[PDB]
Amino acid sequence: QWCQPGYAYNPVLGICTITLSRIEHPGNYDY
Repeated sequence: QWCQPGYAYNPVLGICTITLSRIEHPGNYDY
């Protein structure tokens, strides 16, 4: 299941969903 940036495959829903990292995680995507 290919997922787009800021999203992550969701084997519980059937598609990709926004990851919590997108919310507030400067360290995750500090760049």
